[PDB]
Amino acid sequence: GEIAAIKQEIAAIKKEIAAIKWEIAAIK
Amino acid sequence: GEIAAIKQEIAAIKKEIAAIKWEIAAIKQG
Amino acid sequence: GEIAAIKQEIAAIKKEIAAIKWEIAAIKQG
Amino acid sequence: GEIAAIKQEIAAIKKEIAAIKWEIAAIKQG
Ligand code: NA
Ligand code: NA
Ligand code: NA
Ligand code: NA
Ligand code: NA
Ligand code: NA
Ligand code: NA
Ligand code: NA
Ligand code: NA
Ligand code: NA
Ligand code: NA
Ligand code: NA
Repeated sequence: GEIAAIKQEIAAIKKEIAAIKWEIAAIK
Repeated sequence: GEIAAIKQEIAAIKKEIAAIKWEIAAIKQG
Repeated sequence: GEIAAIKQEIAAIKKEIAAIKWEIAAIKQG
Repeated sequence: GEIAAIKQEIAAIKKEIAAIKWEIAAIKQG
């Protein structure tokens, strides 16, 4: 359960990073 | 613990992401 | 100005959450 | 196994985050 939780939290971060890259593209 | 260490590393990363999103918001307002 | 404001509100909130997660992680090492 | 994989996934993320700060720096001078 502890590892499962961590892998889901890491997965979430990748989506936040992806979004930021698109938002920078918009604003460059 | 290896797990304790990891939770602190995740926390740190989220702080760095938060900071970037502030900088972007600021830039968009001009 | 509208989305600009709301994106700043969101950014501020994520900074607060990051800070809290760090303190929870640390509290566990205590 | 599990931990090795997580630590490498975390390391990778910090690399992507670092790269983004290089772009922000550029934009805040432009
Ligand atoms: Na966990
Ligand atoms: Na967890
Ligand atoms: Na994001
Ligand atoms: Na630019
Ligand atoms: Na986050
Ligand atoms: Na940062
Ligand atoms: Na933002
Ligand atoms: Na969010
Ligand atoms: Na806080
Ligand atoms: Na804190
Ligand atoms: Na990764
Ligand atoms: Na990147």
